[PDB]
Amino acid sequence: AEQATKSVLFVCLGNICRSPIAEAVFRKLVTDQNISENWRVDSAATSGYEIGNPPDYRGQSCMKRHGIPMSHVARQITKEDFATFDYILCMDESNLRDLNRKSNQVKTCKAKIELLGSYDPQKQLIIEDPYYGNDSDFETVYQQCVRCCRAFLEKAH
Repeated sequence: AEQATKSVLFVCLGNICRSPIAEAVFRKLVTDQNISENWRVDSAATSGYEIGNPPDYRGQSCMKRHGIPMSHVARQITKEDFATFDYILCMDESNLRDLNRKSNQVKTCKAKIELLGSYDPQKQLIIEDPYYGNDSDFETVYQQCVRCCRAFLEKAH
């Protein structure tokens, strides 16, 4: 069989709490759907705050609670990312302003920059930073991501 390979980059401020979860949730969805070979999935940060670090351990526990595998080393977004990805899905409006600012200094911007939450059937538009919160906040990020990723897949390019 054969088909066009699409690519999605999930983005947040530090790439330690939110985006690694979104990436891991999406990655599993496509693997369960038998279409993983058609997708290139990654996640990155708008800042250099946490470069080289594993996901927030609280997010890791949350994921294990749901049996979702998660491995990632934080990295910041690059000028190249705007040319190579079809979709750049971010968590909040601060991420969006930043991405748009960066995208405007790039020669080739192939990516469609959007809020991941714009795909939520329930309209929880923003996926808020759970860093200063606790476990329930991470479970909310997870639930939001499962809802948005499922819906995004139904309409994807």
